[PDB]
Amino acid sequence: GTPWKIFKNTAFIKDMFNSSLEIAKFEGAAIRTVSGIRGQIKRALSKPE
Amino acid sequence: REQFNPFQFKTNARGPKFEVTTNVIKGRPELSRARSEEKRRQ
Amino acid sequence: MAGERIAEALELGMTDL
Amino acid sequence: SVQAVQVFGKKKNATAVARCVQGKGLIKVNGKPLKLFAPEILRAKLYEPILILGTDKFADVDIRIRVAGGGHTSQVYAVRQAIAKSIVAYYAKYVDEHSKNLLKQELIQFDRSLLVADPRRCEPKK
Amino acid sequence: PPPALPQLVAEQHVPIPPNDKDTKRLIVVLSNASLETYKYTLLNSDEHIGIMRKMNRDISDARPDITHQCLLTLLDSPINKAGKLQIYIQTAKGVLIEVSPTVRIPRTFKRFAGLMVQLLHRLSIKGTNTNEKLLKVIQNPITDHLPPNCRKVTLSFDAPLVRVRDYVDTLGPNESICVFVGAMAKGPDNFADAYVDEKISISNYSLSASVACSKFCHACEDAWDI
Amino acid sequence: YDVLPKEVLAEVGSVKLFNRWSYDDIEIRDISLTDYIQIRAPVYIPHSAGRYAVKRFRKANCPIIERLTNSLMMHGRNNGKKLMAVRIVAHAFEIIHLMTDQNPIQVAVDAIVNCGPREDSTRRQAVDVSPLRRVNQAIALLTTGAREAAFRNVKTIAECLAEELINAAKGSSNSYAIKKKDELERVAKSNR
Amino acid sequence: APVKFVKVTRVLGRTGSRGGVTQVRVEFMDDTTRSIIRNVKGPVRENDILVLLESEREARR
Amino acid sequence: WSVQTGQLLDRLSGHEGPVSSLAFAPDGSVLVSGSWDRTARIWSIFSRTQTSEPLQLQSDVLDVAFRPDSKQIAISTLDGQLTFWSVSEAQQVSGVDGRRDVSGGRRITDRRT
Amino acid sequence: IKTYIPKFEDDFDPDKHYDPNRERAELAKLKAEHKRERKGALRELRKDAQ
Amino acid sequence: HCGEIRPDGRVLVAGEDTGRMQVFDVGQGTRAVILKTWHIHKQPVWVTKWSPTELTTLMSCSDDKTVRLWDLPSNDPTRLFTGHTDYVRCGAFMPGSANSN
Amino acid sequence: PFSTIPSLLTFLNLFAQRELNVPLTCRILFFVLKTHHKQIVASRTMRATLEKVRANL
RNA sequence: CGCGCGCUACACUGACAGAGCCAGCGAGUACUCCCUUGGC
Repeated sequence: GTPWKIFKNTAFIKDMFNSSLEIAKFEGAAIRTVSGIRGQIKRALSKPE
Repeated sequence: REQFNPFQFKTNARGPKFEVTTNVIKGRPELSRARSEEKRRQ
Repeated sequence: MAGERIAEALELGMTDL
Repeated sequence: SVQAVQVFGKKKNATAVARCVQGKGLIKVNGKPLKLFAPEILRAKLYEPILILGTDKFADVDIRIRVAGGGHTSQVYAVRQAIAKSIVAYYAKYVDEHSKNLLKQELIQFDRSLLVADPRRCEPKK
Repeated sequence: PPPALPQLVAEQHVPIPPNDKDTKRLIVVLSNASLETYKYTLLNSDEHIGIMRKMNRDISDARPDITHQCLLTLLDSPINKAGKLQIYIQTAKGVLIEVSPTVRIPRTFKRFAGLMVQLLHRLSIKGTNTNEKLLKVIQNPITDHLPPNCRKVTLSFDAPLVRVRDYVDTLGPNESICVFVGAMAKGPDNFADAYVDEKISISNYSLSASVACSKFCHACEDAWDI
Repeated sequence: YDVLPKEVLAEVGSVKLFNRWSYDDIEIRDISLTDYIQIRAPVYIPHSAGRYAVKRFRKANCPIIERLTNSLMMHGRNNGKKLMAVRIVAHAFEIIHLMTDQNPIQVAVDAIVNCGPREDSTRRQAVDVSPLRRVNQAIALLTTGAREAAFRNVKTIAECLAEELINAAKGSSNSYAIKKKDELERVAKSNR
Repeated sequence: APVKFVKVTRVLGRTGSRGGVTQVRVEFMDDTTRSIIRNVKGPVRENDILVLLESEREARR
Repeated sequence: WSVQTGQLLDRLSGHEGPVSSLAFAPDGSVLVSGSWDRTARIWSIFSRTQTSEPLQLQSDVLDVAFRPDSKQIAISTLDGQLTFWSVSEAQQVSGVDGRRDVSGGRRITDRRT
Repeated sequence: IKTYIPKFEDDFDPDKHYDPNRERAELAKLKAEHKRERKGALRELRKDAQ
Repeated sequence: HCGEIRPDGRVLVAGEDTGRMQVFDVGQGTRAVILKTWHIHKQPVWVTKWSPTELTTLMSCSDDKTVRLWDLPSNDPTRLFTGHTDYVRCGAFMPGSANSN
Repeated sequence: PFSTIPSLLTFLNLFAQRELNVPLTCRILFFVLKTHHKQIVASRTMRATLEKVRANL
């Protein structure tokens, strides 16, 4: 992926998918950015496709 | 038992927005979850 | 209803007297 | 040494500081004139304890005022309570105790909140 | 006194603006109406004679024709042409309709009925050439739309007889008047007890609301020189 | 003087409402309302943020023009701006003085005394009223009629309340408040 | 059509009143002995002046 | 507590600290408590819907007393002041100091004047 | 008074959209169908992956 | 047709050729706050004047035959005189302490 | 109400002569005195009834 | 397609222009609105 905006603990991600259909396949899932941060894909984002 | 366990299901509190006469349960969430579970399994 | 109760009770008693 | 008293003033989140020292009658809020400081329609409300005291009480002093925090109603209220509590404390420390009791009796007799930080509290009906 | 300079042109006879409560004027509310919907046409005795005969509850109530002809009387009466008439409708679901002066209702009952169903759902009817609101559905109680100084009257049968001319001269100078009429076919006169000043009777015979308001408005047009 | 503009210097003597109008020689016509018209304690501007609403009957003990202005700010976008509301009061008293050659408080107390109703019905049974509900229904009618004539008006709400109040003092039928209060009285007599 | 000044002497205990209206005890301002009970809606306390039209009738529940 | 039942009617509350003084109104309706909450608490009890009311003080409370003409209530605060408040219009009809008016001292074991 | 004409539809129903220009009428129809369709497929995928 | 300010010195009154008259207040700059108006003459009002004694009443000659008296409170003229026959176009009050009305 | 007061007072007279529930009758008598005293001292016809019930009591 | 929970539009509660005047949460070597014509 690539991070778009970064609040403290949650975060948006930019250039990874195209469609929130694909994300709604990818719900609740596991995501491990390089450094060592385990984390959870929660939910699709609305306006940027 | 149907009437007195009414949180088996979901109902609008308003009634109809317009009253038409021409001649209440609008759904069953538990049954939908059940049958969707069955299909998704099978 | 108790005040008007004893009130019209008194009234009927007056009629009987 | 020099005639000086210093007195606060309280609201929700307005708060005001005022310094009463000897003078000939100048009055400024933050350094600007009193007739300049308010939303100008509440200027009468600020003028109030002056109009109960009579200016000759204010004739011998000079007050700087600080205000900060909060909106307009808040600010003007802080200015008036600082005015009142400051002039009472100045009379307390520097003229007759009977005159302090005079201003306190008169001003309180008018309006209660001109001397007490009665805080907006949180006690609804329980 | 001056001779009150003549009118070298004719006058337009503006209707009454909605914010004016000053003047004497005449309003009528067609209360106790029966305009129900079926599917999408209103519920009548035309074809629904059979379905209300099957379900066995007062086919003689499904009578929007009464309303149609009575509003025809009211809209076509010259008090509306000069602009001294104003109409509300009230129905047993509790619904209020403002009927304005500056409208023609189709004389055709079926176009009228479809107009009424469209009114009952959209809750407004706009003009074609003009953007103004013509038929507009509004809310209870009618007291909010009724001016204060009026004689809040209804017509009945067992009430005594006064003359309508006598009553319209009895009326106050600034004081407008509305009339509450129960436009049902058959039924008791309890429909406006919560609003009525006094029930009157105009004639010895039993009457329709149309001839009621018609004779009434003609007498008021006499007493107000129309 | 220290810093007091020339006009305040002029009215250094006694308390004037808006520093323009005195409370001194103002009679109370209604001996009933002699309590619930608070005219004893002077106020320099009714923008006095005090808690006259907690316990029983303290909308009474606060002075009346505060009640007026609080009632005036009773509708949607008119829910915050108490300063705008006292601005209406200042403007309108300027109006009614230039319209009446009189004291505006005298006009106001005459208006509320004259427009207090005495009896009305409940869901219909006709009964008598209480003095607080009198003054409240009075000031409410004044405010609502003012806004009703100022609804889509070109005349502003300030002049509308001004005209409503002077008509209320005059007692003629030209006021909505009088028309309504008389309707309440006549329907009270009607049911009886 | 005269008008009667009156005053509340005492508010009453257990009328069983429908709605916020209250039955109250009033004594006249003129004929101060003549004291009856009548009907008053709205908030009311003891000992305060009122103004009425119809005095002869006694108010019921 | 209630003298016939003897069991606990009710805890009241609204006090930043212990209640130093207690007084009742002779009519039977109104309570006052006074406490180092910097509060004078008028307790509206024997209507149905109970309430409190604060008289905020610039100081702390040591004692409260009443007028038999039950409109008036007075407070002794430890800075010395005494205060009479109108009890309905819960507002200060008057206040006065008492420091020098009781300043009688030099108790032994004190190195003060 | 110049009386006015009640603008309305003869065969009225709550369930047909009424637009003079057929182009924007069908455009609104296709838009609404695409919207409810996308919600439906989102529903399907979410329940599946859960 | 005639602007006239009350001798107090803050309010003007004037009459147009439509027969209406306006009355409105002004401070000491650009203030134009409309107080009241009247359109009852139905005919050009030529002259109007405040009373030099009362703060409330005025006169107005309208061009028809009518001369009339008004008080600022109501919405009706207090009095009305006729008698003239052709265009009446001037008029005023009577100065004097004894010259009351 | 005071229209009902004379009927009540006459019944108090009946109980006074036909003595039954003495403290009840006395208490209710005193109570109606204290809620209506000025009307009582102002009235005329009650004076005879009060004299009679007074003798009886 | 149905539904409520929010959000937005709806005209005197006007606009536009100038002038004048007051806050609380706020600090991880950390936060960016895209995607593209040309040229270096």
